[PDB]
Amino acid sequence: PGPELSGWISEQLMTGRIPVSDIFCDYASQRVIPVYQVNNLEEICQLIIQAFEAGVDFQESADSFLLMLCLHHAYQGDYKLFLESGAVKYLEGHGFRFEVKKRDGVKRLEELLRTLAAANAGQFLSFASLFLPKLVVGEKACLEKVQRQIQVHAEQGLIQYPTAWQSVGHMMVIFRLMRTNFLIKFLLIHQGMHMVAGHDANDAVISNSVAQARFSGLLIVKTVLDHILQKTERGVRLHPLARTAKVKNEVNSFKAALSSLAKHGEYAPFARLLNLSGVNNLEHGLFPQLSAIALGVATAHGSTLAGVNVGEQYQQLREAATEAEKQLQQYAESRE
Repeated sequence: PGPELSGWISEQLMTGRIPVSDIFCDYASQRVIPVYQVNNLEEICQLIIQAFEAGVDFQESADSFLLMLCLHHAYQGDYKLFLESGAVKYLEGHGFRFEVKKRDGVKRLEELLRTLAAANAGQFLSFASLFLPKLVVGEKACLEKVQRQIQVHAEQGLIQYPTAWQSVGHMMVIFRLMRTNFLIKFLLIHQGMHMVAGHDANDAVISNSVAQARFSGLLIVKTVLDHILQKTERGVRLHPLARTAKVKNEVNSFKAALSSLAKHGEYAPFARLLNLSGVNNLEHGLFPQLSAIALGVATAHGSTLAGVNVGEQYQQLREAATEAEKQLQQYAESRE
C-alpha cells in the first residue's frame, strides 16, 4: 500500500517486460478472493448460473462467483460459519486470502465485478462434480463419463439437469473451468470428502462423484503397486524382483515419491486432481522396471494392466516376472 520502493516495476517497465500501457492506461497484476456479502444471495446465484450458461468467462471474478454458489448451497448463506470452516482454513494455508465486501442493493452481476447485458446452485455444483472422476484423463474420456453418469442419474430417478447443459459446447466450458480453477475443485472435493447434513439429492451426487474420483490420474501407478506387492504367509512384502540390484534406483525414487504422496493423507486420493506438491514424481512412466514386474505378474494370471506399456528394453524383465509368478502359483497349488 503506497509506492513501489522496490524498483521492480520500474525496472520491468524500463526493460520492456511490462508494457507501458498496463500502468499508463485509460492497473497491473497470496491470491486475494473478494467474498461479496449480499442480501439476495439466491437471486445473485441465479444470475451467476445464467452467466456461466451464456459462456461469460469471468476470468479473475470466477473464484468469487463460484464461492457464492458454494456459500449459498453448502453453508446456507452463513458467511461467518463459512469463513471459519476447515475448507477455508485449508485454502488460507494454500495461499488464498478471503476479503469480505458488503454489497447492498445489487440487482445486476455487473454491480459486483459486458456480455451480461444480453437450475439452482446445488444443481450447478453437482453437474460440475460429474467432471471430477475423469477431468485429468482427457476431454473425450471426461465428457463421456459425464454423459454416462447423466444416464445413470436419470434411470435411477436421482437428478435431472437442463438439456442445454448437456451440449458439447457447455460441457467444454465446464471442463475448461474445472481444469483451470482450483477453488471449485477443492470445495467440491472437500464437501464430498466429508459427510453432509440434509436431504438435498445434489449432495449425494457430489459425494458419489468425489468417491469415483478417488485416485483419479493415479489408477495406473496404484495398480503397479498392487502387482509388485506380494501377499505371503508371513505378511506383505515387496516382490523379490523389485529388490534386484538393477531395480534399486527405481525403487528408491518410487519409495520417495510414494512417501511425498502419503504426507497429504486424506487428500492423497485427489493429489493429481488438485496438483498437490510432488505428485508429478509418481507417474508410472518414470518406473519402467516396476511397471514391467507388475505387468509380468498380471500376465501369469491372464490379466492386463491398462495404461501400462512395456518397451523392448524391459520385456525380459516382464517375461521373468511372469515366470516367477507361474512358479509361485504351481508351488502353492501343489499343497492341495
